[PDB]
Amino acid sequence: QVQLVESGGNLVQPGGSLRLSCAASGFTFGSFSMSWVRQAPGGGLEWVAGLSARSSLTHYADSVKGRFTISRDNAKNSVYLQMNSLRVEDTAVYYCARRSYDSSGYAGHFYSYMDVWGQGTLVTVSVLTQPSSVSAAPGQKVTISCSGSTSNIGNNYVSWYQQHPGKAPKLMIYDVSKRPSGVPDRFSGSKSGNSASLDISGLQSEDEADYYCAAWDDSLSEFLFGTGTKLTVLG
Ligand SMILES: O=C(O)c1ccc(-c2c3cc(F)c(=O)cc-3oc3cc(O)c(F)cc23)c(C(=O)O)c1
Repeated sequence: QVQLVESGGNLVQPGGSLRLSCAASGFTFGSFSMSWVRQAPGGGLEWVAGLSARSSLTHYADSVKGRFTISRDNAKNSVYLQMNSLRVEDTAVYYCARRSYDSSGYAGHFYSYMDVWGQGTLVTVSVLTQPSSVSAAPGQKVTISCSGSTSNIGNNYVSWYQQHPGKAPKLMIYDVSKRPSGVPDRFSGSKSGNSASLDISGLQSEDEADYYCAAWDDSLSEFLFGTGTKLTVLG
């Protein structure tokens, strides 16, 4: 199997620089797209920066634009994130993910979902709406609703992630309604206008987690995550 190993995380002063790293093993990183998503302590997911597969086109998030840089190193089978002029809000665990080539899908929409995440690395410095929380009992049925706008969800492929406290996020649904190998079919995704929906029939005790949705936003030119839903199963 494949994995991303991250290192570089450290306690630093404000204004300091710091270089994070996301190394690939089991596969060759140069032939693949990737992203950097961070998660402040007690916050939700937030896109930061990314790399296009066949070229080397970077895109950055408005917050960290001009401070952060993202190069690759085909020789060390990895990709670095150069963070400069750090600020206290940058405080968070930074994840890195590969976006595989989507067999389905189409021109300009071939790298939509993040299917292999890293384990994360802490950097300490001295939008789409979902409900805050839903609840149910085992055997029942929840529906997590993700609503946005034309710019993003109406036009673009949407994807859902799952996340137990402390662990890295996991890909549940991509391209609106598909699911990767080894995901129970009791997970179902759909879309209707400018809002998508995650569906869990036959709820179980392990399903208890945080659920995010995500989609590219054409007008902002960023990748967007939802605020997140805390699913609670009555246990
Ligand atoms: O301007 C471009 O060529 C471009 C623009 C945006 C993306 C991009 C997309 C595009 C989509 F259509 C999606 O459904 C999802 C995305 O997700 C992305 C995530 C990354 O952060 C990144 F740097 C770029 C993209 C992208 C890519 O590498 O796939 C390339």
